[PDB]
Amino acid sequence: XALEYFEWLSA
Amino acid sequence: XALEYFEWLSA
Amino acid sequence: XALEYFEWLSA
Amino acid sequence: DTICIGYHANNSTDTVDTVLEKNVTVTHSVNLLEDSHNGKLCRLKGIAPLQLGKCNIAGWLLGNPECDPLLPVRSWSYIVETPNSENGICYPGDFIDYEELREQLSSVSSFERFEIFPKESSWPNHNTNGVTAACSHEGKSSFYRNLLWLTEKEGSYPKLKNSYVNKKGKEVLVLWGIHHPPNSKEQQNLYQNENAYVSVVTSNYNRRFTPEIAERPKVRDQAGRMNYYWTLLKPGDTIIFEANGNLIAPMYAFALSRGFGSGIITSNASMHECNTKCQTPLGAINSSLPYQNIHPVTIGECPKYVRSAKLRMVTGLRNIPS
Amino acid sequence: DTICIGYHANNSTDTVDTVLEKNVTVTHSVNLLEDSHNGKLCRLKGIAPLQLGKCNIAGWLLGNPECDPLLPVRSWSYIVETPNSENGICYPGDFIDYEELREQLSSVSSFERFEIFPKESSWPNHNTNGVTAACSHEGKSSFYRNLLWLTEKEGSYPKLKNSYVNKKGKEVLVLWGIHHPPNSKEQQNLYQNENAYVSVVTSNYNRRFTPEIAERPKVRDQAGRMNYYWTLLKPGDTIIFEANGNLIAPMYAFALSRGFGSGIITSNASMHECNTKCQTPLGAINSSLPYQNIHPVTIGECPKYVRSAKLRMVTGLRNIPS
Amino acid sequence: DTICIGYHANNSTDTVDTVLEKNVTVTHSVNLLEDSHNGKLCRLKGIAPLQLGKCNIAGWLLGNPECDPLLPVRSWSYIVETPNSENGICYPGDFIDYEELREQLSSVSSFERFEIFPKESSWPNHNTNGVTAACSHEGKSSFYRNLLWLTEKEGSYPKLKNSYVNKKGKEVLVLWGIHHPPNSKEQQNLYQNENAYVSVVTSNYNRRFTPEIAERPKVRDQAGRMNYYWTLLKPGDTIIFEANGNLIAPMYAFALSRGFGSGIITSNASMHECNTKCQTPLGAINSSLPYQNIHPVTIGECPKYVRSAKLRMVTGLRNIPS
Amino acid sequence: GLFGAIAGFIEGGWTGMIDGWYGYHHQNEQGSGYAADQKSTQNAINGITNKVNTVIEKMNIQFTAVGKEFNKLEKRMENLNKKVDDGFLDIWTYNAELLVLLENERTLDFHDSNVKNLYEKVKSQLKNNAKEIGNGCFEFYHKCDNECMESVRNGTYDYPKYSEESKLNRE
Amino acid sequence: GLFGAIAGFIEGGWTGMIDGWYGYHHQNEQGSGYAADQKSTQNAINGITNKVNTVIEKMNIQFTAVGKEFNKLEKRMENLNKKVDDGFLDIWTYNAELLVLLENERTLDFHDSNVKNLYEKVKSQLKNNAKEIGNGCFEFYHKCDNECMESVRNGTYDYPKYSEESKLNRE
Amino acid sequence: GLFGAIAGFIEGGWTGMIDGWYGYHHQNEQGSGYAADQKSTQNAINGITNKVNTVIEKMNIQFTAVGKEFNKLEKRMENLNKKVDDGFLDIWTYNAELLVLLENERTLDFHDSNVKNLYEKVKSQLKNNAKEIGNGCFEFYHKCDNECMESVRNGTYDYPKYSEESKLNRE
Ligand SMILES: *[C@@H]1O[C@H](CO)[C@@H](O[C@@H]2O[C@H](CO)[C@@H](O)[C@H](O)[C@H]2NC(C)=O)[C@H](O)[C@H]1NC(C)=O
Ligand SMILES: *[C@@H]1O[C@H](CO)[C@@H](O[C@@H]2O[C@H](CO)[C@@H](O)[C@H](O)[C@H]2NC(C)=O)[C@H](O)[C@H]1NC(C)=O
Ligand SMILES: *[C@@H]1O[C@H](CO)[C@@H](O[C@@H]2O[C@H](CO)[C@@H](O)[C@H](O)[C@H]2NC(C)=O)[C@H](O)[C@H]1NC(C)=O
Ligand SMILES: *[C@@H]1O[C@H](CO)[C@@H](O)[C@H](O)[C@H]1NC(C)=O
Ligand SMILES: *[C@@H]1O[C@H](CO)[C@@H](O)[C@H](O)[C@H]1NC(C)=O
Ligand SMILES: *[C@@H]1O[C@H](CO)[C@@H](O)[C@H](O)[C@H]1NC(C)=O
Ligand SMILES: *[C@@H]1O[C@H](CO)[C@@H](O)[C@H](O)[C@H]1NC(C)=O
Ligand SMILES: *[C@@H]1O[C@H](CO)[C@@H](O)[C@H](O)[C@H]1NC(C)=O
Ligand SMILES: *[C@@H]1O[C@H](CO)[C@@H](O)[C@H](O)[C@H]1NC(C)=O
Ligand SMILES: [Cl-]
Repeated sequence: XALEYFEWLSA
Repeated sequence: XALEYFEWLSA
Repeated sequence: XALEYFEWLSA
Repeated sequence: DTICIGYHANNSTDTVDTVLEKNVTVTHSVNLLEDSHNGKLCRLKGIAPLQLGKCNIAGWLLGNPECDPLLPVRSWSYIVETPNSENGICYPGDFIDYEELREQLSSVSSFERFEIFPKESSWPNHNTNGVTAACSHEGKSSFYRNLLWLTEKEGSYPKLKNSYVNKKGKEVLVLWGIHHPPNSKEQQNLYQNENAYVSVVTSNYNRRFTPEIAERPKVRDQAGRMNYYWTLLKPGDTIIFEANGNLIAPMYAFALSRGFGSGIITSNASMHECNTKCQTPLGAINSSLPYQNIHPVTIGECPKYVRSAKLRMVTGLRNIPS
Repeated sequence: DTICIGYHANNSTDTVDTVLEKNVTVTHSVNLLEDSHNGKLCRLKGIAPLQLGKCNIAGWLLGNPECDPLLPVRSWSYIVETPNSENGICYPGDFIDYEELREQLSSVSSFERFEIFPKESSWPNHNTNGVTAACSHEGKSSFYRNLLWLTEKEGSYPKLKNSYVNKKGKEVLVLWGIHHPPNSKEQQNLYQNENAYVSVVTSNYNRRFTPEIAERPKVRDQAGRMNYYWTLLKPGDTIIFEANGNLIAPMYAFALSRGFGSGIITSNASMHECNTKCQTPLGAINSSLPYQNIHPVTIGECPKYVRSAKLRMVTGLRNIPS
Repeated sequence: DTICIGYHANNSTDTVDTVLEKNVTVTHSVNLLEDSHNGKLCRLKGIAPLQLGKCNIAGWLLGNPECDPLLPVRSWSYIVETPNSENGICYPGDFIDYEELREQLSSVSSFERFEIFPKESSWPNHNTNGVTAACSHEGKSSFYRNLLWLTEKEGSYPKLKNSYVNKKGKEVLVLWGIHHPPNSKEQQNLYQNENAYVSVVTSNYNRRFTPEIAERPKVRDQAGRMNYYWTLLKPGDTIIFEANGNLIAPMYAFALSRGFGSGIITSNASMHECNTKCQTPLGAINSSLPYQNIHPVTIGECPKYVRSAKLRMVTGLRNIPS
Repeated sequence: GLFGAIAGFIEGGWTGMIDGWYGYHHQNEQGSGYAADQKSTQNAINGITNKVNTVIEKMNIQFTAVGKEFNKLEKRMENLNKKVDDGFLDIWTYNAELLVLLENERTLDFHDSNVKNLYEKVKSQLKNNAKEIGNGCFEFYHKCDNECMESVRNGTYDYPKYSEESKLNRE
Repeated sequence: GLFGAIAGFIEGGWTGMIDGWYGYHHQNEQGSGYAADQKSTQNAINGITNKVNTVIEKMNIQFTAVGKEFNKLEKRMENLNKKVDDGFLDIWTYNAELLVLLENERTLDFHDSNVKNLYEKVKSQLKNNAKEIGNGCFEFYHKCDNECMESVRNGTYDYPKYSEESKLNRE
Repeated sequence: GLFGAIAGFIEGGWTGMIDGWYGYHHQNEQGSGYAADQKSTQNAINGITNKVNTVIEKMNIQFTAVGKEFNKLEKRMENLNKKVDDGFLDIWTYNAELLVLLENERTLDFHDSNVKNLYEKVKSQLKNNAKEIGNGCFEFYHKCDNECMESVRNGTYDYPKYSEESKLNRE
């Protein structure tokens, strides 16, 4: 699972 | 349930 | 059980 | 001029356990584990238990003469057997599916004892006066109050056929027995037919019974046996009895009502004028706390049983009066 | 000149509960509890269920004429009974070890219905045309499609002996019945022997059946009964039927394959063109979250059922836009 | 001049998992999960197991001739069946309530095999020399060591009646069988009565047995069957055998003692000179840690079985030697 | 404690503060005395009240639960039924004892945190107008009467108003 | 919170910081604006990602689980079977609700800790070249342009380079 | 960590401190070396010893537990019995893995707290007689010999005794 809350977070 | 340890505590 | 990691620890 | 920040202490000696440290004295705390009971059998939500006295379940249902008779109609919240039930099955034999009947009675809330087959009227041309010393009462030989030992009359045992239609609007619990003599001589002297049979049917029940003659080691001074059988006759349904020997006939049966939250417990305590929401075999608990360590058997609204000796939550602080 | 350290806020209205405080609004969160379903019966991993229509299990196995016939071979992922199964056992009596058969069918994945004992060929010198009004179809009296009421022919009922060797390479489910007339007159008029018997054996199964004649309260307008029996005949094994009356013979039997993850559910929903990994009696769930509160009965890969109305984990922060 | 505050590091490569971070290298740790065993069957608290060799439970109790005989008295801590038990029931048929007998034997600690009915002395006027090829030994036809095939002698089978009073002061386990021939010719040639019966009673046990003649698919080259029965005769009680045919009589029976913590396991391992407090089918564990992942079946004082591959608690610190 | 305050750099508690968990003691010319900080006390009570109630709420009422009986040929069913009673009891005894330990730890740490938060809330209000004399006390570089002490207690301390006098005494 | 920061001495959050959980706002002559501290944000995400995945991972897939049926003479077996279904459901409802509460508590405290750790990381970088004006801000005793602010943000602030100018303004 | 110390403003640990978990390194004219703070180390050991023992104690001994057998007409009972074995195993696998994760988290945070508490205990003893040079070290504004260092280590540091000399070097 990913916590992609902002695009710079990685995957 | 209430923790009425002092009277100024509220209920 | 004892965590005797050093001798000065007690038992 | 100075001001200081501090915290409360007091004279409390409460201790609690934590993960890192045992036996910490703190200022304020809450107990979650109820460990006290009142030693009494109590009413449950206002309804008294059914106490069977000197009988067990088997002895009350069959009508054992040693047990004091109950009022013809009873309502209860739970049933109490005493540990030393001396009066149960008095004529030896097997009670078939006894354990399933107990489980059925665990959700019954009420009974009405009624004469399903009036004594002197349902089995013409048969003797109904049979008794035995295994089921004695006041010294004299007697018999089950709810059943009837049908025997030969004037040297014959005619084939009988009787039936009962349930208009009680509740399940009726019918019990009967089957006798097994130890030798074919006594089989003839009692039922006059060596090839006897009994047949019992309802809409949904269907069983046939045959005498099985054999010498058996004496129990309660009897070399023969008596097996006991039951069924729950649904509202509107008919039970038919047909036999030419060996039938221990129903005389009294039980109309039954269903209920919730009931149970059977075995208990040494006595009934008192008290009421509770939770009953154990040791006594009544009040039910405010989430856990109890008094008994695993409970009736009613009860805390959860745990093996713990202590469950104390700290609410206040580490208590340092130094 | 100033620099400040701070934290994120936003327009989220998500709330979570903690130990010390309920109903905290936070910025980012994750739901762990699936509570939605699609209301449909769906394929499971690509395989359709077996829907029994107006029948229950008992009515499909015995061949009740009211239920629409199925294709001779079916494969399924789970079996669906409707709550209002009006068509089941149409001739009254007891289905022996019915509940264990259901449990067996819960791990079957496929059947092949086949004529184990061809009608006009397996019971010479016996009538096979018996029907009854309890099992009616289109108004006319009929009978089970999978069984055959063998009766007397030209005033005799000769002793029969037939057998089947299983070369299907799969368990074969054989069903038969035994008739119980209400009086010895009808026992003679149908099977011509009052002391009839039926014998059914395989390598490992062994049971003998005897007519038990007695008047019984009418059910579906019948004073007699018909009991039903079954066994699973292993690959390579032989089942032998021997009787001189009262046998309701097998005509069709089921070769069975085993499977995994199957089940029986009772459901009000309809089959749709859809696929799922998880099925409940209310509808299909997708199965990404760890918990579901939709139904305790599940087929396939499903979240774990819980009584909770809410399971929300906070990932972000206490949300303070003030 | 300087002083610094710091923390310990070292050369440990232990890793632990936490909630926020996996695979953290730390300085000091404790393993809670035992995953090692010794591959051997061991004594348990000083007491050796009962190894049944080539037999299973059924084959040891009936006295299968292929299995090596045991000493007449054995005591054990647990019973070991081998997975490939080729010797069990050698004459085909059903062992009645076999599974409940296994459960009884799971709390037995000791047996004493004894001649309850001496061979040449308990059945006068009957032949006791019957054997069969299904129960062969060293090539020759043989029979169960604990039972006896009673047959007709000089063209008659007189009604027998024998009984045993239990003065062993322990439960006695009595086993017997009932033969079922495939045709009434062999029924006559062996027991001379087509309407034979067997009766077995104690104070509390009561069952009657009837030959059921029918051709059956051959098993171990036998078209007839032999069923097997048992009861636990209480101290002081009497078991009576009565028959006029078809009885496979008891010759040897087992006085039994009860114990605690025993069990039956199926195991491929061998007995060694070793002792343990905990036994699994794979080998003995020592029992210091709270969890084990070696086997779900355990005898004795054992850790709790879990599916985990790793349970490591950190005691020291995050280990940063940089 | 985890936060260093209770039994830490504030060695002990006040039998003298009888009206709350967290508070103050002051000493000026008008006199001395204790007074509790109600805003932090009431927050703590609200949190622990919720903690205790949640512990009770997760435990459903236990409805009727009685034994069954079995005959002499139903031992396997009797042992299964015993295994189910023991298993659930094993688990609930474990759950209860563990939950209370874990919550007792967090409850003491929660108090320790609250004390320290109050201490730092005061320290940042006073800045250099006073000096930390250890043990959780401050000594003022100026005269602080009852009105001044009350301003510290209710979070309205006026730093510039005494900054000059404090600078002078601080020198 | 346990660490005093979020909803503590930093009363509220920034709708204006849209690119991270933790960060900075600056104000100098060249202008003002928000910027998030990616190193601490990415650490927090990595930890909470692991927390969430571990919560899902401990919950095995639930394979097929359907009712059984019993006849009218198998009530005891039907009640045992009901007791087993209810018992496991009691326990898993309890486990799930409790685990989420306990992790929600620790997750908020984990954020509160991260904010404070960042605040103290900045405070120790600046030392006396700036003054804590409360609410989580610092006022520089010198001119801090964009290059200076960027040095504070990425942990390379040069204390001696501005120490003189700061000493003077501090006087 | 939650408290900012271990792997925080004290970047790494000391292979050189071999006699305890928490301690000191000093550097004066007489020499340099490591010494561990036994009072805090022994407290930590006592707490973790109790934590580990409580984890073992809540797990009762597992007495004999073996399979049962069922005949071909007892599948429902065999599946119930399998459901009970799997259910208890599901729960205990879950309980064990979770308890260790949760305690591992708290055990690392407990160390991180202990380090910081020691650091703040030293900082408050020295006050302005020394300066925080980061990384968990202090530089004395005076000469601190072995007897002086030992007074800091065992909590008896005499601030007035060196206050003058420190004021001078601090200037
Ligand atoms: C738990 O702590 C309490 C409180 O210190 C202990 O009880 C005290 O024990 C001392 C030593 O005997 C007595 O002088 C006190 O009077 C006791 N207090 C009270 C209120 O009776 C207790 O012994 C400790 N128990 C354990 C197992 O550590
Ligand atoms: C839980 O918190 C939310 C957020 O404060 C509450 O919802 C708000 O309630 C107020 C009062 O009616 C409204 O003015 C807001 O518009 C609501 N927010 C939203 C997004 O609708 C909610 O009432 C709280 N619930 C409980 C039980 O405390
Ligand atoms: C868990 O952490 C350990 C320690 O860093 C890892 O083991 C090291 O891996 C590197 C990379 O291959 C090697 O250079 C080291 O020699 C390893 N240490 C030892 C003691 O062998 C391990 O790979 C990590 N595992 C996971 C899944 O992250
Ligand atoms: C604490 O002191 C009060 C007197 O103010 C007394 O009433 C109370 O009983 C004491 N508590 C205990 C536990 O002794
Ligand atoms: C009540 O019954 C128990 C049996 O469990 C017995 O040991 C106890 O002594 C009895 N109570 C009394 C007062 O005799
Ligand atoms: C938050 O604001 C954005 C606009 O940028 C909007 O798209 C989104 O729907 C809002 N979220 C909620 C929960 O209203
Ligand atoms: C489906 O069945 C349930 C019985 O559980 C019934 O109450 C419900 O009304 C049915 N659905 C519809 C749409 O009638
Ligand atoms: C750590 O170093 C010591 C040498 O002092 C050595 O004995 C020990 O084996 C080492 N530990 C590991 C895990 O390599
Ligand atoms: C022991 O038995 C297992 C059966 O579970 C078998 O697979 C295994 O190979 C056996 N061990 C050896 C050494 O053959
Ligand atoms: Cl925690």
